[PDB]
Amino acid sequence: RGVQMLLTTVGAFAAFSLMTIAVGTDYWLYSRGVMTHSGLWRTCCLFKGLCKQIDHFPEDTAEYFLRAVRASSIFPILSVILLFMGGLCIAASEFYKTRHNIILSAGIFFVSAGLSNIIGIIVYISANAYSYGWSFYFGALSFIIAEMVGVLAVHMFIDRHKQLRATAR
Amino acid sequence: KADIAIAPLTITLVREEVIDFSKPFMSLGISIMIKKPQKSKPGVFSFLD
Repeated sequence: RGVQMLLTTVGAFAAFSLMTIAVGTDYWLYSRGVMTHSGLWRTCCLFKGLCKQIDHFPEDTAEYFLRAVRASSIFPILSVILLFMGGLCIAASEFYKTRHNIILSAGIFFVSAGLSNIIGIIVYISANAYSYGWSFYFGALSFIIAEMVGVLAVHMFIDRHKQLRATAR
Repeated sequence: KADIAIAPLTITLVREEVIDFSKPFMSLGISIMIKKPQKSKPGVFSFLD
């Protein structure tokens, strides 16, 4: 009951924290002309210690559109905004739960935000072309925890709907 | 100033009016210079290729 709600809340908090860490730095790593880390905004080489914005999208029209989507990583930023809105909706539905239908819309928005995060991860993997940074693994694990938290949230929603159908009958 | 010229000099009509020429040992023409075709990214067309 309430323990599952608190677990869903701390899972959403950990997923938002790992998403912020994935947005921040160390998203990908590749040896440039020594090794160099990148966080989808700027690159930092192994002189040594300097950093520069190497996210230059210029040097069919589908390649230019894919470069425009890969420019500045618009889709995971929109996914993070949708995850923040879903977390705010879950925090609003946690206390003073008057309406029994905003939880399903919040869960649907959370699952769609996870799907958009997976789509943006596919775009950022397609924008790479030898290893990968820690924040890609952190975003993948946050996607796993967000999917599990969405399953737990819709399980609590169908349990509440079954309780409402039992109380109405 | 010179005696004989051995160089790729184009045999033209306006140069025939002042000096002479031999038969063309090497014939040629105007060609097209393009790059070698490397592997380009096929992309979204690969699903129904």
